[PDB]
Amino acid sequence: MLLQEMADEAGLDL
Amino acid sequence: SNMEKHLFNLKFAAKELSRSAKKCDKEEKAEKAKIEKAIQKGNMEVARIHAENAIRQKNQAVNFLRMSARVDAVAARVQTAVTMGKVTKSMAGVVKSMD
Amino acid sequence: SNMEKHLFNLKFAAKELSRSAKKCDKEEKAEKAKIEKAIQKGNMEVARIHAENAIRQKNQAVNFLRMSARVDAVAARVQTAVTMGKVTKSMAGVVKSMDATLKTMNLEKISALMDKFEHQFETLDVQTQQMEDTMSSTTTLTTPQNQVDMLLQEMADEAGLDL
Amino acid sequence: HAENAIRQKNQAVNFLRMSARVDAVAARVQTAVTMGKVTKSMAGVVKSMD
Amino acid sequence: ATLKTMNLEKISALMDKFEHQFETLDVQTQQMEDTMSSTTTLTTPQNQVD
Repeated sequence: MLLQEMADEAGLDL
Repeated sequence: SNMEKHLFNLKFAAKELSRSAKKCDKEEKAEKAKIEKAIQKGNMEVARIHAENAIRQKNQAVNFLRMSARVDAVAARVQTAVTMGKVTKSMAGVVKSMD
Repeated sequence: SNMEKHLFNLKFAAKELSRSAKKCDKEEKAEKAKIEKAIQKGNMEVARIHAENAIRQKNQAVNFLRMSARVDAVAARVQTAVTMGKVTKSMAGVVKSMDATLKTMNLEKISALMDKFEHQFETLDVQTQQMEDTMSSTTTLTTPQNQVDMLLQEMADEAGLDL
Repeated sequence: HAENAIRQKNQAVNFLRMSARVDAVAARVQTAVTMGKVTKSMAGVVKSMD
Repeated sequence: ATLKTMNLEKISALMDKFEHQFETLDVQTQQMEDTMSSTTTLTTPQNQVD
């Protein structure tokens, strides 16, 4: 969840 | 009295827990920052590591908050008891005088 | 305590790991730079070498980060334990003090004091009622009710109210 | 923090109740003391008038 | 060393104590409340307060 959140914040996908 | 020393001890403990929670929070913020700075460069493992660190810090902050709250409740009960004791003293004096 | 010395040791270790990771990162940047500067001149092997170096530095940085994180978790658990110990100390002190207090004071004393207070206040209320009755019986001639009623009506009309 | 606030409110209420009761008691005591002064003055007046 | 010094049975005993002492204290406070409320009844009618 945190990774998804921070990736959305930065603007990238994993 | 032992009551006063223990009250001081409890206040110190509560302040220490608050400060520890604050440190954990600052550390969480710093870790999240570093996560951003690392992912911006293409680091997954560093991100995972810092995220684990932040989770640990959050859990520990929560635990410290719970413990601090419980200690605060206890200290409050103690203050209540001490006040009641002062009251009982005053009342016994009044009893003597009025008798 | 050994706890404090070990905490200092752990903090030193974490800082050292962070600094080592920083050094590895700077070295990776420098190696990538040199790779660029060499390839710009037509060097393959130098590029391969520096790339291997950068990979090594990255792997080592990652390992240091993992180890540092684990050490941080351990240190955090230790701090938790120490705080809990302080708490246990304070609580044991409170136990001693409160046991002392409960041994000194009890509830039967409170009940006796309150029953007394009730009886004394009842006697005082009786005395005050007696005083009221006596002092009212004494003062009866020099305050008729008709004069008081007339004055009250007069002053209420003056003020502008009714009773 | 909400639990803390509730505790503080409850404790404030209890302190207010206890303070009010103590105030009532002190007021009764002042009444008694004033009545005692009055009784003294009155006994003096009794002596003098007798 | 710490675990050899301190154990869990001590913690449980301390907490059981704390519970009993706080229960006794709650009882004492309830008794005080009841007594001090029984004393203060005449000089606060409910109609006047309402």
